Amino acid sequence: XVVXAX
Amino acid sequence: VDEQPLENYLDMEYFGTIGIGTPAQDFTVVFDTGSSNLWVPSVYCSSLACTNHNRFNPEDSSTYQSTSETVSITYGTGSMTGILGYDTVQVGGISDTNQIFGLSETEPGSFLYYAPFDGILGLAYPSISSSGATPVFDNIWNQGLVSQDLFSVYLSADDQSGSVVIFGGIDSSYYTGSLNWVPVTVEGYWQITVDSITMNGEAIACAEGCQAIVDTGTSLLTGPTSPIANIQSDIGASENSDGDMVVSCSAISSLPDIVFTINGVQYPVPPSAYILQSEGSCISGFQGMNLPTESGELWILGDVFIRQYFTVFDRANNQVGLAPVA
Repeated sequence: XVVXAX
Repeated sequence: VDEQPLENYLDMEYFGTIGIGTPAQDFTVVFDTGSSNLWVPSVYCSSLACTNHNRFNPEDSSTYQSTSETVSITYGTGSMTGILGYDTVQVGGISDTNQIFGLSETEPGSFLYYAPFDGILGLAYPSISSSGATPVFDNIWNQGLVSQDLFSVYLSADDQSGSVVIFGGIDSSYYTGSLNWVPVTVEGYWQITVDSITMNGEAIACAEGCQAIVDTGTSLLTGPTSPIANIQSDIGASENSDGDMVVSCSAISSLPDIVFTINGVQYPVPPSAYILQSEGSCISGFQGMNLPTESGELWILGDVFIRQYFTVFDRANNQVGLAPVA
């Protein structure tokens, strides 16, 4: 897997 | 003092159960310090991921207030579009009334389909909130529902129970020594300066400082592709047949700590934390990803780091507190 906001 | 127990899924994802509406409909949400929106799936959503996760039904809540505004959020992994609505959210024994959240319309792709959580509850600053929607912790503080304008996270290791987010308090039971406090550099993510990254007294990356975010919603240690390729060579990791960056399991015994120096304090990450045990083999806990900002290219201090260090996120003073887990 998880890579959470741009 | 108000605690939310979190379920640890395979050391990769940490999520808890919230209640939205009157009466409460229950959802599982990642408590994410790397985003600021709250959203859950709704009945308006017909994407594959919406069909196998809980769906908010606004018709069934006596306290639901609609808006005519929409939200779109892109994550490193996953994305959604929705409509913004207001309801009561029950989080960590707090009844957070008049909370703006997103009800999903589309959740495209396979990532959100296979994920065990329904939505995301973002715990970062309002300045990165899509459609300027008030984050949960901001709305809790503004309503005077806590006394201390901070929360703290303990993430468990080895699939164990015990992970917690503590809203409006610290529990000194979780850490050893005293908290070291690090100023937030840019108020968006929980962003800090990392003075250097060393191994055996040599800088392997970020020799003259770099910008990092502390992110409960990122599984691994993330940085720009070029310094990460250097770190992979240093820990003896090679790209396997299926794209995975593998290292020999025997080698954990002979690798040195990688040290993150933050505000002149050393934070070692041992090889038993930065090499992960996965599907029978050992993989690197370092991942290559470029996130460019106004303040350079970001590193992410993901779950690999937070498991080692109890983390306090202080909104009153715009500081992060770190101490070794007990």
